[PDB]
Amino acid sequence: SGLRKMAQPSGIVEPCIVRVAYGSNVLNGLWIGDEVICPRHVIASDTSRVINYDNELSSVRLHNFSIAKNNVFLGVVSAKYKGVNLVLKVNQVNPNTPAHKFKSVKPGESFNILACYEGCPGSVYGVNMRSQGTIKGSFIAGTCGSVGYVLENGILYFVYMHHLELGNGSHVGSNLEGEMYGGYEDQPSMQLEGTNVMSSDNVVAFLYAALINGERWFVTNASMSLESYNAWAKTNSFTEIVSTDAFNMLAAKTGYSVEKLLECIVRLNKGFGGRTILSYGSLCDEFTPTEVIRQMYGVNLQ
Amino acid sequence: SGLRKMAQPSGIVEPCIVRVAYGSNVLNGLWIGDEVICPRHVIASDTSRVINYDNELSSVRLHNFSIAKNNVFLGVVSAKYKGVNLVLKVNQVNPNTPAHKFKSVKPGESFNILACYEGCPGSVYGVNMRSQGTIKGSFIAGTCGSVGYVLENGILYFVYMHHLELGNGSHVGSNLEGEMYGGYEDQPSMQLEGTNVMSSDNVVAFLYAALINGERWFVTNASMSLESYNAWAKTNSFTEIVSTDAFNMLAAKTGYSVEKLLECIVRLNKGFGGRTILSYGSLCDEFTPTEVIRQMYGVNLQ
Ligand SMILES: *C(=N)[C@H](C[C@@H]1CCNC1=O)NC(=O)[C@@H]1C[C@@H](C(F)(F)F)CN1C(=O)[C@@H](NC(=O)OC)C(C)(C)C
Ligand SMILES: *C(=N)[C@H](C[C@@H]1CCNC1=O)NC(=O)[C@@H]1C[C@@H](C(F)(F)F)CN1C(=O)[C@@H](NC(=O)OC)C(C)(C)C
Repeated sequence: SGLRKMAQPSGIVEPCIVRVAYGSNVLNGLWIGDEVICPRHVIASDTSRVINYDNELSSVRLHNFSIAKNNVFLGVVSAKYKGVNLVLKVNQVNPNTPAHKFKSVKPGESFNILACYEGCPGSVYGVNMRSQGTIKGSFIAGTCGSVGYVLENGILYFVYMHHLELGNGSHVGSNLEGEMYGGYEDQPSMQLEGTNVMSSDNVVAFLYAALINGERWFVTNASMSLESYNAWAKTNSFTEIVSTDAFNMLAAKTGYSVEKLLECIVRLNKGFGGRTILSYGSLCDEFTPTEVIRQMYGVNLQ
Repeated sequence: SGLRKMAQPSGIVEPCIVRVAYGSNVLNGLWIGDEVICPRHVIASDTSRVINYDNELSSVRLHNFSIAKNNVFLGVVSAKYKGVNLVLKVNQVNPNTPAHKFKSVKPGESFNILACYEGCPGSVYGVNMRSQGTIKGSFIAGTCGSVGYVLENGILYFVYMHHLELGNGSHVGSNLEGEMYGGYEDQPSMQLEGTNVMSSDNVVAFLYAALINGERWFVTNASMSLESYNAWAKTNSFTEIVSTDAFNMLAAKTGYSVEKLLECIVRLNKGFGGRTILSYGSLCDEFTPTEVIRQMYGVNLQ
């Protein structure tokens, strides 16, 4: 029993983290093959005013880079922008490059953050991509370049590189192609996050987890069609459910239909009445159906 | 900005996990050197009735063990009890044995759980040892033998191996010397957990983190001495603060004294009144002062 936000093991990613320093800036880079990827703003001369990245790459001095992993320093051969990321060809192939692919995470999907501090892997935790392309993590100075990843059907996927934090505390990053999530820009300009839309798929899985544990106070006999629930969701800042097929095992083992839980959401969306579901005071959308299944009946851990 | 329960990177521990099966029981073992450690109840024939471990070790058939790591199967040479743990001498040294030590965590101290499912490392997350020697994690069938660890001053410490779950959902394990935390017995008896005592040191760190992030609704002009709070905490299931010299840094740069936060605890212990601190609905004692400092000003990462 028990539900906890988790991260997939990080051992495969740790050997790819390097310290990247340029001028007075220090952050992290991803060393895979003969290439080091890091946020391009590390070569910006002043991150307090608008940045002319064209005029930063053209004045860059390759010898002024300092890339290191445990007293092993790499020389930069060439530098180019891949989106908002610098792609640095280095003079040494990473001997510990794992088999890997690249992909982007979508709203509601969970992935792992390897929080790195000035080149030192420090912690690992699970996160969830929000509707506006942001995550609510724990990033501070020197953690840019921290990598996000997911393991699926035994394949490492690099899906996130940290770039900045918005004024409201939300954390913005990019994919490994340099496309910033949510369309945000790596500039010190005032940028706003829209209304957050809660993942209905994850809230259903969250309620399934409570039932599996033994918490049943919020359930009744009432049900609601995915069509009636989707109509409400479009006006209550909730996503629309595309299928119940992802909840087949949960429904089979609990004996509760997705529609019965769709009704619990609209009813519980008005207030838990001082009550609690798995120690949470309101609806939680941080656990995906896969995350719940992995913890309750350790199946398909990747 | 941001506070999230995190785990230290697990790459150093992952290569020590093996699948241990005996008869119909399947769980995890820690393969370090020429020895594999796992909960001794893996040789129990019936885990629904009292177990005579003396008569189980005497009837044990070493060849009935199945220990494997990928395509590497290990042969058991000898077996002995170290407390509640089975110590199995094997015919092969783990080539990836890391430098390590063993120690026990104390109440209020945090550590990392590498959740393994029948020999497959599946996830990693942080936990906090409670006063009664239990943790509130997420363990299910087949996760016994999952190991807890901490990285301190560049030293890997093995500090936990999971054994069982109590009727109230609390999770029980032992250190690697075989001493069950909290004094529980590795028997299917209906054992009881006493009143949980909140770690005052960790709740203070939690409030410091909230202030650093930007929350202040809970702040008043009042403060409370450490003698007055300690007297209040002997009767409200909170630990006694022995010294404020663990928060000098947090108090110095937040501009709030421990005494102010001690008053916030006594008042907030009666309910947040619908409000939330860092998204929590009640006082949280799961973050140690060190954990907070690590996330707010990345220092002492190990
Ligand atoms: C990378 N190490 C930091 C991470 C940042 C520090 C505090 N909280 C965090 O997560 N990233 C940055 O410093 C970027 C780099 C600059 C720019 F994005 F290229 F312009 C500015 N950065 C910011 O994060 C700023 N945020 C912002 O620009 O909002 C538009 C702040 C938060 C002011 C550092
Ligand atoms: C190991 N894989 C499991 C983990 C267990 C499964 C469900 N929740 C968990 O954490 N551990 C066990 O099955 C032990 C082994 C037996 C014994 F401890 F040796 F007696 C029984 N176990 C239990 O966990 C039981 N709990 C218990 O004994 O209370 C003291 C339950 C969960 C009732 C099987």
